[PDB]
Amino acid sequence: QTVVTQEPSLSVSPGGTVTLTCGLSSGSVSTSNYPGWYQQTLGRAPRTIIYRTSSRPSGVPNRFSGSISGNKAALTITGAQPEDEADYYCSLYMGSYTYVFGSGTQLTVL
Amino acid sequence: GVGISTGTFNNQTEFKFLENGWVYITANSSRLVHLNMPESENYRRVVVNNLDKTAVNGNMALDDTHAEIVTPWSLVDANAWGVWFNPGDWQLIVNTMSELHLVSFEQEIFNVVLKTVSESATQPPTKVYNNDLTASLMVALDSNNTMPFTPAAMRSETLGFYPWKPTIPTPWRYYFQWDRTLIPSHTGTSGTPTNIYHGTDPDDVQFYTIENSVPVHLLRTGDEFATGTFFFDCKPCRLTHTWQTNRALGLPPFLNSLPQSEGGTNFGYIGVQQDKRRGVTQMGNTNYITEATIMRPAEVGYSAPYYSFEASTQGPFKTPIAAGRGGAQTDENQAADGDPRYAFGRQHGQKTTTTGETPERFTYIAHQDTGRYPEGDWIQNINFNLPVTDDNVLLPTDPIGGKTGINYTNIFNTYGPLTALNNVPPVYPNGQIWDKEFDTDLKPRLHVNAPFVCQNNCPGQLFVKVAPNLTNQYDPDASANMSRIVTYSDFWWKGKLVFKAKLRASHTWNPIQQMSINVDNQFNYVPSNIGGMKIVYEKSQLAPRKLY
Amino acid sequence: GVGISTGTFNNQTEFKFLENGWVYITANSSRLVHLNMPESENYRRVVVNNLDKTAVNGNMALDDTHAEIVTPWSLVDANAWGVWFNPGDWQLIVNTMSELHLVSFEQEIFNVVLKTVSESATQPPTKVYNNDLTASLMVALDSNNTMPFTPAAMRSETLGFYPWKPTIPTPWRYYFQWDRTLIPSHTGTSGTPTNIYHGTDPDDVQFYTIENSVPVHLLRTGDEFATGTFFFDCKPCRLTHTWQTNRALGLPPFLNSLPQSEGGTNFGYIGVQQDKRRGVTQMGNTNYITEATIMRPAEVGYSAPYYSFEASTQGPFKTPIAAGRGGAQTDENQAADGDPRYAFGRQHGQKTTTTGETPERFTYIAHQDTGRYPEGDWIQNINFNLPVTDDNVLLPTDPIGGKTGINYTNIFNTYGPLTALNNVPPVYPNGQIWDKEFDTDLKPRLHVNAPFVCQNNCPGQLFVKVAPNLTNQYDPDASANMSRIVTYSDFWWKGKLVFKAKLRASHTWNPIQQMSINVDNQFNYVPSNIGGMKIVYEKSQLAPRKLY
Amino acid sequence: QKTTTTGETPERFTYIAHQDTGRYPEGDWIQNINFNLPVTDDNVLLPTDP
Amino acid sequence: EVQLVESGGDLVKPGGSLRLSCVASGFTFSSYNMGWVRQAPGKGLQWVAWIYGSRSSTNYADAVKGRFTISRDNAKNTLYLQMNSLRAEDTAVYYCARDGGSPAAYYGMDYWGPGTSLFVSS
Repeated sequence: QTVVTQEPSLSVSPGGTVTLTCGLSSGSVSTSNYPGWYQQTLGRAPRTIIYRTSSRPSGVPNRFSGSISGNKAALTITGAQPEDEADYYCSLYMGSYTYVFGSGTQLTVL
Repeated sequence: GVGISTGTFNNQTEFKFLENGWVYITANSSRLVHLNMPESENYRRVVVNNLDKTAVNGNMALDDTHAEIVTPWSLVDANAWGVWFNPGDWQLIVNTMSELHLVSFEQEIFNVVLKTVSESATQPPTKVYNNDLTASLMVALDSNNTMPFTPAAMRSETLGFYPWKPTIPTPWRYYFQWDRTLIPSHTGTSGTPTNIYHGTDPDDVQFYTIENSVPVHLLRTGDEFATGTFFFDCKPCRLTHTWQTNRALGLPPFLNSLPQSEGGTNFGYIGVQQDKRRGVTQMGNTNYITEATIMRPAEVGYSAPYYSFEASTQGPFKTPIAAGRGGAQTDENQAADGDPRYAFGRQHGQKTTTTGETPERFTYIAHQDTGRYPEGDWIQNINFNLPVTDDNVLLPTDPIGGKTGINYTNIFNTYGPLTALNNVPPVYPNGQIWDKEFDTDLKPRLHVNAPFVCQNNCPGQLFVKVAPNLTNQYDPDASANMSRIVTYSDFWWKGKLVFKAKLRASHTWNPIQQMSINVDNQFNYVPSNIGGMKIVYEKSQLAPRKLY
Repeated sequence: GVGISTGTFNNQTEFKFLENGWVYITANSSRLVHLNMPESENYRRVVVNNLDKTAVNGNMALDDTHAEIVTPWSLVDANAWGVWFNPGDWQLIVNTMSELHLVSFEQEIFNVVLKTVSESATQPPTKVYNNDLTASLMVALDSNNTMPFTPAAMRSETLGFYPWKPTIPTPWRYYFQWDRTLIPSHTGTSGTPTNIYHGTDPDDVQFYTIENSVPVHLLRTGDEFATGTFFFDCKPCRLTHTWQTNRALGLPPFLNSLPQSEGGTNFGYIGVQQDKRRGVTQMGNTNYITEATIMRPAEVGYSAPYYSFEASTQGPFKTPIAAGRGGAQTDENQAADGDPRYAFGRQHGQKTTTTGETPERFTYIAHQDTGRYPEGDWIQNINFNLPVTDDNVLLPTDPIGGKTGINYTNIFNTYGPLTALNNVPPVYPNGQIWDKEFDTDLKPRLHVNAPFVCQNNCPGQLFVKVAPNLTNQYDPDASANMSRIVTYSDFWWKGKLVFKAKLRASHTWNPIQQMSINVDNQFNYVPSNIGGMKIVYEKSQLAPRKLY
Repeated sequence: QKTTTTGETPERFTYIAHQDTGRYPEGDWIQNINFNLPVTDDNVLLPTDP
Repeated sequence: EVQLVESGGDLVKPGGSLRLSCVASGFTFSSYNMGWVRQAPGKGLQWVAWIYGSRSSTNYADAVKGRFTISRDNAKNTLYLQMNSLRAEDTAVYYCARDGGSPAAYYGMDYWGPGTSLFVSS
């Protein structure tokens, strides 16, 4: 069974740079997986931050950048703001029409 | 009747020389054809599916998924060079002739024999063969070309190349429409790439049957069938190759200094600075006039994405190319895209005494120099500041898409209004002779599988079958398979292929390349001590001709 | 005279059946055309400029900058399928016919009526309409094709599709030369991209006027105008589609093992290792013979950069493609590049009782399978080591130029000498019938907007105008606008379009696709309880034909 | 070339045709099949993209 | 513009059935692939079902195969998720997901709805 692994928790100081990583226990993540990054706040529905590994939906601040680093997907937040503290979830397209979701990373802005 | 022959065996090639250097080449080909009664008397719609093979990431090029109608009929196909010419005839043609025309085709079936097999109940196998004088052979000539065109040479399934070796027809089948999707992957892709067969589009269904489309003749032992002469309207086929690349078109530069002593190290020099020379170039922002930048009338050959696979309604297929790779003549290991590879069995040139399912294979290297050497290609900035720097030049070693094994030449297309190219050369003995033209509104400028293309039409496919020989217990209401008396046929097929050819002329002081027997290839043309024969491939466009 | 009619209303389609399966289809079309006197009696050189829209980064595709000569004349255009055929006639044509020829065209204007409007000074509006028996209608037939060709079907501005609904002509205008530069950008580009309109090149100026170029006829109430019969020289138009992709060309592989039980899970198997098979391939460095690598006569369709915009002297324009997207039939949502989208008003198929400026729209999916499925394409190394690894394969998901939304297929071109494609199918009712050929030295192989192209010429454009009806206070020296009596015209236009068509034949055991009325589309062909009519689009190439 | 000139330097000129069949590649671009406007960075390949 | 609203979430005993309805607005519903994701109380997001193509092809996660059915009605612009044989492990907030790529799918959830809570308890 496909398992997506990402850091359970991460921290970043205000105005700093943080990177959340999303990998596969077996295999590597590529642009063919169409990595997507979604942000969720307490008591609110998920918000799409990145799609197709690089595309942020209109209204998403430019401080969020998606890329493929090594064999994993990377979401970099530069100049992290207090409102960026949330649960970030990674979605991998596992071929055919199957989608898998990562465990999620709780990013807290100090 | 029963004891009267209905035809004569003829396998002679006649060269009747005309006035003005023209010759009629009439090749006669006679074969003994053995046919078994079909495994099934019905038409089957069979889906061949190999999703297991392509489920391995990176194996999408091995896709074999398709759908075919398997028919109870067999196809008699003589559309191969080896069916008509032996190595001596081909040598004469390729050495003494400069161009070849396809004039006419005839075929006929005679001396039909039908035999039934009676197998005894004795524990050790034992059987007898009896003449069934009232049995019939069903012969259908699709002179109207109603049935799908399925040339057998592409599958190495034409008639045998040896007059004295009995041959067989190929069971006939055609493609039925299907829908298929296959997302490409590679070793290292994670997940299961989309790989499904979607079925059939009802608007594209076309179920053909020989019975409903073609008249059928029932030939008994005393009957014969003749198709009648068909006349082609194809273009001439050149038996000469062109050697001139864009670098060898037009007037060479004048050498103001010539070597004073013979030797490989002594070179003539233009004697004028490249930026001080006179001439015409298409580069309007540079004063350099060199052999690579000077204007030429047009472009010889073209570049296309090689080993590119395009996906369509029915799956992925390789993108064809008209010309072979450049440098395959300086290095035979460079033969790849555009250099056709022929694989064949013992009927069609392989050593007849070999054992195993491994076919004999050869890659054909054409003498024409219309190919490309992508390792020597490059792109550079419009500014054209020399010597060019890193960021202003895209080289064949520069990764494209982040892949170090893919460069721009792999996705590079230079076909345009200035492209000039040649038709594919004949491939002996395994190459196809003529091919039907596509029924599209806009038609391709050439075919890569046969030197002759049928503008309007070319002779109808010949289909043969053993008429059902029922037992006394036939019941059409039964869902079980029809019970037939085991029957088979042996009939003599005779064909006449007429070409018109032009005798070559000596245009230069030096002699030209000719095909000759020598110590190395001496035994490729004679049988072994046990009768083992083979037919090795021969090149056709040996002599050169000037392109410009 | 005043009280004598000069023509007859005829809107009947006649099918006169000939010998050998041919039929003459003469479509008669009669309309009542209402024309108002032009807003201005002068020619205007108007520059339309929308730099505000394209100043938004990423909106360069919405460029509308151009220059047009607006003329006081109106264009009478009947170059649309709906002007000539109703759904029943189209059903008969597309179901019973296999090919269509464009034979001839005639048009005429009769029963000219000119009325002046007198508006009273009473505070509540009130007006009367009086016959101006001496007023004239100016009619110009550009039989020499001197004026620019401006077909109205591309703007949905031909005559109405309903015989009983009066229609109008479209005000005529043509393009005047201009220079424009627009550097593309995207959401996130910093700065102001270069966006200027440079004016007009004096060497390209071409100011046309109907008066100086065409004879003009003045038609009073008792006059009529007939253009005379024009005869076309176009190519035949196929009413059949091709389904065969490169994967379905030629002889299928022989299946050594066939299924023993019917069912979707039971497949036939070739029974031979892919590297031990016999056949011909263009890959000279591999022994694999599969459905994707085996040689085919040519290529069906081609790949081109889709949604690519090329900039030229006058700005950016989308690169056209001959064929639609593959997979738009398996998934209607895949219709995009090459699948024409038609937007039209209430005159040309939209529900006549609808309110608002929103047009009725539909994307046309052709039945022909010449399209491409770029998601299933890939490139790989010449070495062809299987399974292919990451660096040796460029997939449609690999970024090109560093952009994750752009892949090689977006910039991929596979057009070549082996490409075979079909002409665009007729689009009913909103599609154009015939189009003038370009006056370039090298001409395109087809047009994407009309199935018939005018090799030499096709009938001159018909222009109508209301002759100036001056008052008693006219002063040509005054710089103010000409003062005219408010005048308008109503005249009957009758046209005859003659086609030659061939009756289709049944080639296969199975039936084919036919257009039929059913419960779902039953009310698309009849008026509503208040008279609301509509004309939904119909597909033309319903029946299949074999490509090879 | 001026017949009285001295030296091996030739007279040169670039010919500009009046026909407007050429292309202005700096104004070309490619973009995604989706065609969502205004187009974003990853959905457009511009002439300035390496 | 693009809005998705889920409804039908309610407390249900184990082994029951429930149909979640998702109403979409601001876009052409039939032109986009839709799906259902779910997040268990205190757990991460988990993909449940996907519906794609003009033919309404459906794919399901292994945890809901045979038990869940994803369908769509383009006339009502609605997406239906019918769950049968509901288990305690199905208790979670179910989110409507819309893919923003019609002719070229993003293969990721472009838009999300507020979600509907489903509680399975005896």
